[PDB]
Amino acid sequence: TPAFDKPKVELHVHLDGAIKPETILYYGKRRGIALPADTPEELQNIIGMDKPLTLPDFLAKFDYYMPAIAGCRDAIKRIAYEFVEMKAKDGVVYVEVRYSPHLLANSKVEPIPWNQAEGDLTPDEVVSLVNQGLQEGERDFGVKVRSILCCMRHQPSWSSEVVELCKKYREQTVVAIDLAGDETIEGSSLFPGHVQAYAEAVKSGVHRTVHAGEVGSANVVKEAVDTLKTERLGHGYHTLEDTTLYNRLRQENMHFEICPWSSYLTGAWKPDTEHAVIRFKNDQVNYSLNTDDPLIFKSTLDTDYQMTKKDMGFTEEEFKRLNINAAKSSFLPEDEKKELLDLLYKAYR
Ligand SMILES: C[C@H](O)[C@@H](CCc1cccc(Cl)c1Cl)n1cnc(C(N)=O)c1
Ligand SMILES: [Zn+2]
Repeated sequence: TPAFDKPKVELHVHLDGAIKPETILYYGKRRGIALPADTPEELQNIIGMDKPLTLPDFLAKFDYYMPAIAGCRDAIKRIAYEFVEMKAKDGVVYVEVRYSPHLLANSKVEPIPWNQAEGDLTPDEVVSLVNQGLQEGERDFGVKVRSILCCMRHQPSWSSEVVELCKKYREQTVVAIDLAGDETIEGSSLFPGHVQAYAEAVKSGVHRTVHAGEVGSANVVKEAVDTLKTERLGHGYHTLEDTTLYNRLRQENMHFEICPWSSYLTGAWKPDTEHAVIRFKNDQVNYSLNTDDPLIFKSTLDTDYQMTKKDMGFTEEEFKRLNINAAKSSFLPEDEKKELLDLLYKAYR
């Protein structure tokens, strides 16, 4: 089957949408919460998607399965570990894994995510546990792993704990801040909780990505560049609808975090249209191919490669380019990014 069985890099993927059904059923039963089914399989199909789906019909998914894990130290670390193992199985050599620490917390967070009753697991201890699991992960399956903490659109009261958390735990394993959630909250990029968070990220060399352009307009991408100052964008499709902004980001060699399967699934991309990635490819963009959420999208990395191979003419050589780029566009430190590149230059020949 495999579409490029060469090593890859991956920059854009959510931990909380990368759990095994059966680890969820496990803490489900283990921790008396009821999941809406009782085989890992009924579950998949259920948190699984095979059509677009409304912002809420899509967020409710986080309630089928997140109260199994959040709260639970052992669970959190377990998911971090088995994410890594998951990525070894796709043939990846470097992954940047992203999440919100508040969304696995049950203490020292307002408001309490997912109906949790208040407990003791805080947003700081989530980071440690995620680290513990990601590092031990790395050691066992030999994948390189960094993490990325997400800010939430709708909750810029979190944002500075986020940067702070990012600086606290830097390369041990965190590399950057993100912006995620409902990109269609109006004004949201400029919410001063977020601006100051990114600004602070700039004060103290923390790398930046932001979700934009997947659903919200080209305006949201340019607030991402100009005001939050990102180095990378997650998605950035709608970038096309402003020629000058596309132009200048092509010229700046901005990184595009592309999630092709994800976008058909979500609705973001519709199929009587030109898929945005093909454009990128035609235009020699800096972009990577990424999976977003293996859980929700019923996917693996090779899913993504299949569609562009099989649907969009992607040749192996683009594959190569795109991985080289993503490596190039890692939030790794300089010295260790060169070493990623040596690894891929050699594997690609
Ligand atoms: C970013 C974090 O790493 C979680 C957050 C999921 C979530 C939960 C509550 C409220 C909102 Cl709006 C969202 Cl998107 N995450 C997981 N998958 C996505 C996605 N594709 O948007 C976001
Ligand atoms: Zn994402």
